[PDB]
Amino acid sequence: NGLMAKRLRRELLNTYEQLGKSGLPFLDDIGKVDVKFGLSLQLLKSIEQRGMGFNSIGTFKAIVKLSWVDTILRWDPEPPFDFQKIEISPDEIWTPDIKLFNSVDLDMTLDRTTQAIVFSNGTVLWIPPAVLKVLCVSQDDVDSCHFQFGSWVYSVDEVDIHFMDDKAEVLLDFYQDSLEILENSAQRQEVVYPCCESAYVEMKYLLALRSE
Amino acid sequence: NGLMAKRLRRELLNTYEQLGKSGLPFLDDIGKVDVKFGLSLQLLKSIEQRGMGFNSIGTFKAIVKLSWVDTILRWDPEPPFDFQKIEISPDEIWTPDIKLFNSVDLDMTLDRTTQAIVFSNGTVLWIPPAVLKVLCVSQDDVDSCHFQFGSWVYSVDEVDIHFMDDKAEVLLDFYQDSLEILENSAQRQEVVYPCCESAYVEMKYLLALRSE
Amino acid sequence: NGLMAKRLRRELLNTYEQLGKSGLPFLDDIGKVDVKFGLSLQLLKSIEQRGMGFNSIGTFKAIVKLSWVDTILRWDPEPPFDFQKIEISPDEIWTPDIKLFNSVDLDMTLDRTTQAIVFSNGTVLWIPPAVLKVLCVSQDDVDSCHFQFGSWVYSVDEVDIHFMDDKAEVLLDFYQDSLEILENSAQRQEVVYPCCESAYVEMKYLLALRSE
Amino acid sequence: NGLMAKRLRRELLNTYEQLGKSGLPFLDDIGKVDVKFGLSLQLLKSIEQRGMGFNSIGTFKAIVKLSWVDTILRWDPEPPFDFQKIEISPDEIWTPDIKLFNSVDLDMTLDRTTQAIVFSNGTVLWIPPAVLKVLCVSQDDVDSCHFQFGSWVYSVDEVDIHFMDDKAEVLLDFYQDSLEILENSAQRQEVVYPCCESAYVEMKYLLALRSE
Amino acid sequence: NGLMAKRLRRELLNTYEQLGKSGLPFLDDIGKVDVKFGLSLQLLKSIEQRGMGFNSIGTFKAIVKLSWVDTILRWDPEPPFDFQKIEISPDEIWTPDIKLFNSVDLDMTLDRTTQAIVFSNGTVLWIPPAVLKVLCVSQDDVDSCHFQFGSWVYSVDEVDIHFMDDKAEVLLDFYQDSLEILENSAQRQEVVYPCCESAYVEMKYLLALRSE
Ligand SMILES: *[C@@H]1O[C@H](CO)[C@@H](O[C@@H]2O[C@H](CO)[C@@H](O[C@@H]3O[C@H](CO)[C@@H](O)[C@H](O[C@@H]4O[C@H](CO)[C@@H](O)[C@H](O)[C@@H]4O)[C@@H]3O)[C@H](O)[C@H]2NC(C)=O)[C@H](O)[C@H]1NC(C)=O
Ligand SMILES: *[C@@H]1O[C@H](CO)[C@@H](O[C@@H]2O[C@H](CO)[C@@H](O[C@@H]3O[C@H](CO)[C@@H](O)[C@H](O[C@H]4O[C@H](CO)[C@@H](O)[C@H](O)[C@@H]4O)[C@@H]3O)[C@H](O)[C@H]2NC(C)=O)[C@H](O)[C@H]1NC(C)=O
Ligand SMILES: *[C@@H]1O[C@H](CO)[C@@H](O[C@@H]2O[C@H](CO)[C@@H](O[C@@H]3O[C@H](CO)[C@@H](O)[C@H](O)[C@@H]3O)[C@H](O)[C@H]2NC(C)=O)[C@H](O)[C@H]1NC(C)=O
Ligand SMILES: *[C@@H]1O[C@H](CO)[C@@H](O[C@@H]2O[C@H](CO)[C@@H](O)[C@H](O)[C@H]2NC(C)=O)[C@H](O)[C@H]1NC(C)=O
Ligand SMILES: *[C@@H]1O[C@H](CO)[C@@H](O[C@@H]2O[C@H](CO)[C@@H](O)[C@H](O)[C@H]2NC(C)=O)[C@H](O)[C@H]1NC(C)=O
Ligand SMILES: c1cnc2cc3c(cc2n1)[C@@H]1CNC[C@H]3C1
Ligand SMILES: c1cnc2cc3c(cc2n1)[C@@H]1CNC[C@H]3C1
Ligand SMILES: c1cnc2cc3c(cc2n1)[C@@H]1CNC[C@H]3C1
Ligand SMILES: c1cnc2cc3c(cc2n1)[C@@H]1CNC[C@H]3C1
Ligand SMILES: c1cnc2cc3c(cc2n1)[C@@H]1CNC[C@H]3C1
Repeated sequence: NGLMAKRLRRELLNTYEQLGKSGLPFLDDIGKVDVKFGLSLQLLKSIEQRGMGFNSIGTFKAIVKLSWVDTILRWDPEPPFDFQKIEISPDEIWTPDIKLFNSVDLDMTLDRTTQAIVFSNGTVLWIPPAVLKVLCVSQDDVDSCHFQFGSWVYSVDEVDIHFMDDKAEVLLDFYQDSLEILENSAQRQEVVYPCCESAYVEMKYLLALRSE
Repeated sequence: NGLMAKRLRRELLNTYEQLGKSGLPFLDDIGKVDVKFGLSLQLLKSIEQRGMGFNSIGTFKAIVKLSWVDTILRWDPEPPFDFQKIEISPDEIWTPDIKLFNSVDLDMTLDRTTQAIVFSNGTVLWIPPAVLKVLCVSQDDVDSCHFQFGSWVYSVDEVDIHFMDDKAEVLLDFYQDSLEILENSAQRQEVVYPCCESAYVEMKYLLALRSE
Repeated sequence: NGLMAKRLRRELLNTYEQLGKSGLPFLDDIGKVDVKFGLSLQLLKSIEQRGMGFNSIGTFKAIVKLSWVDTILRWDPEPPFDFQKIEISPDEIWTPDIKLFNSVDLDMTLDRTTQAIVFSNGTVLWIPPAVLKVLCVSQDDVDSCHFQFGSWVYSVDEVDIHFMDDKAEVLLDFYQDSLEILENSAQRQEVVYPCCESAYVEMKYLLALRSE
Repeated sequence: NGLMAKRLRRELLNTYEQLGKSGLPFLDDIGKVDVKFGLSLQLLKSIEQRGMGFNSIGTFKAIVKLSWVDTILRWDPEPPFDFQKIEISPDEIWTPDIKLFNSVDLDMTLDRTTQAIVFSNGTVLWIPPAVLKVLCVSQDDVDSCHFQFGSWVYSVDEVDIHFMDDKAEVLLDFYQDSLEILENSAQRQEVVYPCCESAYVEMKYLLALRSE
Repeated sequence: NGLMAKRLRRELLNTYEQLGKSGLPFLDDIGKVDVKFGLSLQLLKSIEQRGMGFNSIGTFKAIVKLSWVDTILRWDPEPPFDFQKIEISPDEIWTPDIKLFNSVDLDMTLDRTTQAIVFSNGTVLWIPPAVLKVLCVSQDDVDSCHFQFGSWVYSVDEVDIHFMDDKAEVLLDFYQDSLEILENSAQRQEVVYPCCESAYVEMKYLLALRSE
């Protein structure tokens, strides 16, 4: 019943509406959110030499894949709320503050008009298109670019991150370019920053392309 | 009477106001939406070569034609509501989340200030201008460009798509350019993705133009 | 001027706030809006050749003049609302959905922060600055550009358009450029489009400039 | 007391919240606003030749100085409200609709995130950074540009403007560039436009720079 | 406990929601805010010569670190509110109107989606990514750029600024680029402007880079 599904969504989001979306998605003991992160390269928009040196600005189109558990968004799918999943705007719920740390701009842009899917067990799946702009090195007809992703404010004890499906690499399931990929690797690291005390998960990707 | 036309719109949109626009547009049994989709090319803004290779970024101006049934928006056209249709803003109702998947930008942009028309039987007709930016291949004086569209989060059992008027081609009813069309074809496919275990409808268009 | 003027505004706008701005501006019998439309070229921002062919993107700065009657916004200029006119934001009242049909972008842009003036008899006068981008033919030291304007969703029976001051031409009352105008004419037509059965008013301007 | 300072703001703004920001800021009826206006050039962003002719688009960074009396925002500085002034967002009160009439874009841009200061007698001082884009003439190593400002919809009987501190020139109090200023004058005129009945104040500035 | 954390935030923010975020952050006697300010250069996006002279527009990516005390945001860290800190959105609280005075655009941009952290004694720590665009001098293979930061409307008796950790230099703790830094110094100045009577704190940074 369509009415019941919309009523369900309203009941679930009432918490976020009343208490706000800030803060880890827990009402009981504060736990650790483990985010599964995937980066799916679609295409290269441009690689533009910076001045006359060996560096360049690389602009990429990708699909970013995020999954995590939100215990506030759980329900028991017994009638009249027998729904396995519901679609939800990501601006109406908590979302991980994972940012492209080494963005040449403020951050990558994610398409936050795309909906997330939340399952009855509170697992959220959000797969936003993204534009990423980073500083690359262009030498010997190769463009080497790095991407570092991490939660802005939450340490490893608050927000953890692991490769979605344990695939430590740029994903090619949405790939739609003709570029020759010469390197494609990634690593998860727990990084201490000079400004701050505790450690933060960093997902670091290295992508090397043949120059056109 | 004008006031009655406005009260009708208010009465119809009350559901969306109280409950939000997320979720398939059904109040009773949740069915399948079937979107008729038409892509009407108007002009080419630019085709710009990427680096010194064979690919280029093609920027197009089009009109995207969408029609679907919203059962929430139905009325008996008996007086004093004897209106055949009413105009409504697309941001006050559910609209399909159809994205240009292979956009070089986050997505194509639709002019969401343009009104939709809704008829008394719940059929919605929305015809927004659109800007689309895709990767083309520019070889031997021919620019070949693909456009891939589909619902982001709804599978074929939830939101289906068919070509408007069953015309599987870029439509030329708004075409105002001087470019020579060398190929113009399109296919509807039900596609299974690695990430996800259901099939999604995709409309894939191929357009080839004589290069200027 | 004054709190009573503001109280007058609140009363006039209560209908639009309660009922919404969508729908023809008619209190009682729904009639036809007659829009008076004026296009006043101010200057050329740029004319940029498209690739290596004879077409170009011409970007213009203009002032667009619009007037129409809104019978909802009428009042008797008697104590204590003895005002001949008041200023109102265009986004608080119905406005004609008149679009630049052949825009290379989604539409021309109008400055919707500029206020409209409403007179006690319901006559609205709104004169927003505008930026217009269209495809021109640049041949033989002449740039020839067209502009096609019309209501997006309203047919001739619903919204009509006529040239302001009866001048079927681009108006030069705000012209501050040095370009030589070589051709300047316009036509009002009632047009049937392949998608739809009703006739829509189209205003088509032809402008031709000596090239720099 | 800091919370009393906030209570004062809330009480002052109550009127604007209840009645709206539109309309001249007299509490109430009869009155002419007199705006003091200053244009302080900070630097040249760029001058770009238009095509191959003698015209250019000049983009400038400036600080615009505005002051006027809002009689709605007056208070007696007696305890607990013994404040000589308070800060207020310009989007919470009426501001003059003073636009760059000859803008190549819709209008100059003002940083409306910057606060205004209001004194107890109702004097408002607002000093936003601004970006101004105009069409210049570039001949004989001189770039000559003009800037025209006026209220969009208010005539001289409604909104008047005078040069701040009676300085009829581009102010250099914030000048940080290296460009040689060759001419720098301004004139206040009362202008009748063909389109419209009344006279409107126009501050017309002339600035000539030695070309780099 | 998660609910308590959220209830605490809502309680702290209740003042800002009822009275507004404008005005200095003092529950009682209005005092002087002391802002600690750090600028961490991350990378150079571009240095673009302006015209054909010796000036250039430098666009930088940085991380701005800001800290001050907000007495409104204090709480006793006693059960059930035994939390050492909570994260809060900078758009729900007062933040210093610290602007890049010599910005070539309206201002530098800060990523205001990033969360601030507030400690129980009212100390707020906010570390937004930033894009800074300024005018530089490019002579003898050196690009010299200045950056001037200050509160826009608050004088020294209202908002003070001091260098974070008393390091009067551009900080290199997030520096990810290959450019050689030739000069790096900064000074805190109290400045009186011609336009206005009080003294304002200005943090002036000098950065010189080896040209590529
Ligand atoms: C609703 O209210 C509208 C606003 O008042 C009104 O619109 C205007 O109509 C007035 C009066 O007709 C117009 O003012 C005149 O414009 C014409 C042409 O520019 C002039 O010829 C005229 O001069 C008059 O000329 C006479 C001698 O030739 C002289 O004796 C008269 O004193 C007078 O000087 C006026 O200047 C004005 O342009 C209109 N304004 C706008 C914004 O449209 C509508 O007519 C009214 N609607 C209805 C249906 O009543
Ligand atoms: C309110 O709570 C906040 C958070 O707990 C608290 O701020 C913390 O204060 C400590 C101590 O001042 C700060 O620690 C400093 O960090 C910097 C660099 O990391 C050091 O330079 C400081 O050095 C100290 O030692 C110096 C010589 O070695 C001395 O010159 C100096 O005076 C210090 O003694 C010091 O280690 C810490 O940065 C903050 N924490 C955060 C995250 O803000 C604050 O003290 C409390 N405020 C009040 C008014 O009680
Ligand atoms: C309303 O209150 C405002 C704010 O106090 C008054 O404006 C201010 O007026 C004072 C007194 O004239 C000005 O001070 C003067 O400036 C000149 C020039 O530097 C100086 O030579 C004088 O000795 C004097 O100090 C001040 O500049 C001005 N401030 C601002 C920002 O406007 C205003 O006069 C009051 N209006 C009325 C009608 O009382
Ligand atoms: C929460 O429920 C969801 C949906 O049923 C579970 O997700 C699917 O799990 C199966 C089995 O591992 C996978 O094959 C699918 O890929 C998952 N679907 C999607 C779209 O994510 C999920 O595993 C459950 N979470 C927990 C904690 O068990
Ligand atoms: C709902 O009503 C609309 C409007 O009457 C129908 O659209 C008409 O459909 C017929 C048959 O397809 C077309 O020939 C006409 O062009 C349409 N009329 C207009 C004014 O557009 C629509 O078919 C109806 N939908 C259903 C499912 O019955
Ligand atoms: C509180 C607020 N902002 C932070 C920003 C950053 C960090 C910690 C923060 N803690 C380090 C880790 N994430 C990005 C930067 C550096
Ligand atoms: C839930 C949320 N987002 C999704 C995005 C996509 C898909 C499924 C999703 N499911 C696949 C189908 N549509 C676009 C991508 C790939
Ligand atoms: C309903 C919704 N959108 C429409 C768009 C157009 C038209 C009719 C529409 N009817 C024709 C007339 N105006 C522009 C295009 C074509
Ligand atoms: C009402 C609404 N808009 C107007 C725009 C202008 C004018 C009067 C208006 N009156 C003249 C003065 N200001 C700019 C243009 C021309
Ligand atoms: C009130 C409103 N705006 C101001 C802008 C500035 C100043 C004072 C202001 N006072 C001086 C200090 N801050 C920037 C400029 C110059």
